[PDB]
Amino acid sequence: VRRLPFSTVSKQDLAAFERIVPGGVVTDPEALQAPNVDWLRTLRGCSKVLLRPRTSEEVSHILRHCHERNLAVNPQGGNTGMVGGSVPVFDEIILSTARMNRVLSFHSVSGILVCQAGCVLEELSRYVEERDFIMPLDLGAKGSCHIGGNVATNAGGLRFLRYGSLHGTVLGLEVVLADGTVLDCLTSLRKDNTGYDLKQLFIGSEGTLGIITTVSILCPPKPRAVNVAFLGCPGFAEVLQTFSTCKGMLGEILSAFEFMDAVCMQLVGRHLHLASPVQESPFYVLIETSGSNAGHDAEKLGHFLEHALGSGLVTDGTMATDQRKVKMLWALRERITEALSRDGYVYKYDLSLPVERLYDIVTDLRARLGPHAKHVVGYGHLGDGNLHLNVTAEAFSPSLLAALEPHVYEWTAGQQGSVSAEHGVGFRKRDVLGYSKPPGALQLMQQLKALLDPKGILNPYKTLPS
Amino acid sequence: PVRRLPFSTVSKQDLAAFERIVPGGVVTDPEALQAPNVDWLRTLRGCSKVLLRPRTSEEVSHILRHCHERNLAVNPQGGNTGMVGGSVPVFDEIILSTARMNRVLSFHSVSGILVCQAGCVLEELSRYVEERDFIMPLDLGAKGSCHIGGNVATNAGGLRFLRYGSLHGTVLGLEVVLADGTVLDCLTSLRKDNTGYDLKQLFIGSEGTLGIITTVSILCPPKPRAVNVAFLGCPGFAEVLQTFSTCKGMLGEILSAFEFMDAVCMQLVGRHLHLASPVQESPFYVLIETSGSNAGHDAEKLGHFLEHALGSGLVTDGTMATDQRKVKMLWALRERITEALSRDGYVYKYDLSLPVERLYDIVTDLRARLGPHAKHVVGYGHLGDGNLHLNVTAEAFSPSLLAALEPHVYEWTAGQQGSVSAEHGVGFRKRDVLGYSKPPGALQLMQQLKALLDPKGILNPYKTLPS
Ligand SMILES: Cc1cc2nc3c(=O)[nH]c(=O)nc-3n(C[C@H](O)[C@H](O)[C@H](O)COP(=O)(O)OP(=O)(O)OC[C@H]3O[C@@H](n4cnc5c(N)ncnc54)[C@H](O)[C@@H]3O)c2cc1C
Ligand SMILES: Cc1cc2nc3c(=O)[nH]c(=O)nc-3n(C[C@H](O)[C@H](O)[C@H](O)COP(=O)(O)OP(=O)(O)OC[C@H]3O[C@@H](n4cnc5c(N)ncnc54)[C@H](O)[C@@H]3O)c2cc1C
Ligand SMILES: [Zn+2]
Ligand SMILES: [Zn+2]
Repeated sequence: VRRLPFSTVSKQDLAAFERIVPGGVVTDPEALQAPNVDWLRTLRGCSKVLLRPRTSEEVSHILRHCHERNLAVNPQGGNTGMVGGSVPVFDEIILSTARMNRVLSFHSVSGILVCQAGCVLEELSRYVEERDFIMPLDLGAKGSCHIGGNVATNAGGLRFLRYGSLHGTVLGLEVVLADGTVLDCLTSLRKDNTGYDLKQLFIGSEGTLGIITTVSILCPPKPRAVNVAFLGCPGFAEVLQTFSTCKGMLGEILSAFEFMDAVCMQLVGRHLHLASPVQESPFYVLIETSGSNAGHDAEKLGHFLEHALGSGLVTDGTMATDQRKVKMLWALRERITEALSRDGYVYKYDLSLPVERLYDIVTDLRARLGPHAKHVVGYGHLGDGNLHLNVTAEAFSPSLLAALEPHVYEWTAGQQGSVSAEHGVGFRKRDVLGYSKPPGALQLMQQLKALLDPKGILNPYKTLPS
Repeated sequence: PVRRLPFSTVSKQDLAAFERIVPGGVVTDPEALQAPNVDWLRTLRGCSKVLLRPRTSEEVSHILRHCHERNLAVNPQGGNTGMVGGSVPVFDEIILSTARMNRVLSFHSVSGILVCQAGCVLEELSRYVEERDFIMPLDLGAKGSCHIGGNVATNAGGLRFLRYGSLHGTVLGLEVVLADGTVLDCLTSLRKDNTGYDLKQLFIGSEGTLGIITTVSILCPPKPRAVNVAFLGCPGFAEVLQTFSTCKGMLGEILSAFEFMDAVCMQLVGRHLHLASPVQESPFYVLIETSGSNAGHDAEKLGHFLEHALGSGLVTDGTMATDQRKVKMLWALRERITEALSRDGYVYKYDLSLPVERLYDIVTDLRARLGPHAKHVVGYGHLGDGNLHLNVTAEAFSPSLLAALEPHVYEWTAGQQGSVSAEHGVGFRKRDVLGYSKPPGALQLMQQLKALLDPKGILNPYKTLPS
């Protein structure tokens, strides 16, 4: 809210930065406009300097200068973050990883990838898929998000159900600390219990403890067969039983279980002009499988589908194994987030709740907000207990905000839930962590912040309470 | 040797304070304190004069508060199955045992989230969740004695790591009591939660130097409908590696374990524990487990895998079992190697991560470098994870053999950019060999964390960071 007492970038700093990163000092005001606006376009900084380093040493030397001079630094990846973490609040220097986009190694047997933090996820998937491997994560933002940003936010995504957390799949990190110190935790070993797992501190630290410059990550083998079932369910009770049966009948081949409601389908059709492949239903379920024997998987899917259609859990369904049609079906889920931001102003919540009542809050909000909201939708990673709750209006209303907050956060807390399951904290949620974290935890976080960045030059105004 | 730091000593008034804090949980008898003072390997012995056995988190909080005010050093202990001297005192540190913190708090029968006290015994937790058709995400030969809190503190790997991965992924939350007695509540029994720093991660693998784990929340995978085990003889290590490659290619996602052992391992388990080999004599053996939803499909995958393995000469003889009794018998041949080694003599133990292609090289080398001074040398362990268990046995400890083994084994590992402690951790034994696997700047940040969280250093002194 109020600017902390940081120094201001002088002409001497610009000349220093040009020496440190020649060719990588952008000061054109119109060029700085885009990197100052977050993905949602509701926060806008006034940074006048963007730095685009190529190597880790350049990053180390930049922070060295910023440390001695007490200049605030805003690390930025793909700028797809959802919580206002990726753009300055005032005039923080934007340090972009855009040019740190080289792959450093890939071991063709272990599947271990070492790459720079600014490699785009989409591009890394292509690289390892040419070598019969896949990334352990995927997101709708794959086209723009940087692997460094994924690690900094501890991104979940669409294959978390199968491959799990970056806390498990990240093997090593190189991090540049606030004072310029290069921390080498860039191991490429599957197992290494020689002291504290220091890298874990930086996974989910959202650039407040250091800038990730190099990532080592374990890539799963590429599946021989990927199948997608897109199913229509007549209610949420059946969605939950479809999930239960899916785990019983598909089991270890399951790689994704996503859901969306009717309004979500309508919004992707209206704003993005993507047609539904099944009959209209109140709820839709996208199931993905990944396995080593295509015939065994297809056999598992067949028996699962026949009984689920037979027991009335699903009303209408379409299956796909052709690469083109799988991506078609995935687009119906992946592009919901785009359709919402085209419907007007979006109030965005990312909650962890008990799966058995994951949708109850959507129905509650629909009764609580009547004609004062345009749409209320619920979708997301049901398999991981993670609901994406969004309310749209043609324009922002302080009334509607007062109706949504703190009510939504209080409901989640009554369920011992998380007020930010995946997207993190950043600027937007810094003052609502008390609904998921007790004061002693939040205090220790501040002590770690004070140890690693005593001057607070890395990402001020985030991601800890005011 | 190592010098005792200037901690206070336990007085009669401290003993009365502990009797107040945990009624009936103070053990002072020297004959009762012998056993908790000796490590599993029986090569380190402490001189602790008091064992505290709290039942509740509040009791642990109050104990540590007193020790912090009094400047009394504390040695946390679980099952005392640790392999690196971290589990017993060096001098007269108070032994704080989790033996009586053995309650399950809750288990959600759909999400599979378990919450239990740190001192619950792994095998007992497995029995509890398996009755409800879930399994623990980790298993190890120590299951009968090790505590879940110990496993988290050591970041235990084990026999199903290849399938379910690290505790850094499967632990959902922890309650931890800090050195000053502050109860840190990171007990987030949620699959996903990105509301600030993942504080629990600091305590996974910290071996009781940053706090005492009192409650664990852990994600339990579903119990597989079908479990198969194959036990195979290979004519050389190259065929072992090709058997692994082929195994991943043909079994894929149903693979739940891949373990190897050498001929000498098989001989010792047979010689000391009387377990007969079910396959023809071979220089290497491989145990494969599969876990899946469809018995028929898993059987077809396994049938074709063996067909191809026997066809191309990768495996010379093999047997398969699905009967629960027979499955356990095959698993016993691998699980009980560690017991058989310590009955054979004095054991020099090394736990190394290396490039899988050269995992066994060190065993051949050491067999040549040493001579009749080694009674036996073996190599076995978690090949799928790149993890070798190197052991050398002898009739008695000798300085000459230790000098031949060290630093040579640690230099070999650094030469391969490997880990000198893959899973067992650091503790007392390896505190001064971290330079082979971790750079100075990383080692410094760990010391700063220790100073922040335990500025008096009362929690597990003489471990697990460098001097
Ligand atoms: C269409 C869409 C779909 C999405 N789907 C998902 C999803 O399924 N799951 C999910 O979890 N999230 C999802 N997200 C949001 C997700 O958090 C981001 O897309 C991504 O994880 C962040 O990458 P980025 O390069 O955009 O990082 P940025 O937005 O540039 O940065 C995000 C934060 O991390 C910090 N940071 C970035 N890079 C670094 C670095 N190298 N070192 C240190 N700190 C750094 C920034 O300072 C900021 O605080 C989605 C976003 C969009 C737009
Ligand atoms: C037969 C056998 C097989 C084994 N197999 C494996 C294997 O497959 N994989 C593997 O990784 N290891 C294995 N181990 C060793 C492994 O380190 C231990 O078995 C186990 O992980 C430690 O559990 P514990 O409760 O016995 O811990 P302890 O031995 O009691 O303690 C170990 C360390 O953790 C600390 N500690 C213990 N409890 C707590 C607590 N509640 N809070 C904080 N710190 C605590 C202690 O202070 C000590 O430094 C094996 C050991 C044996 C004897
Ligand atoms: Zn998401
Ligand atoms: Zn082991």
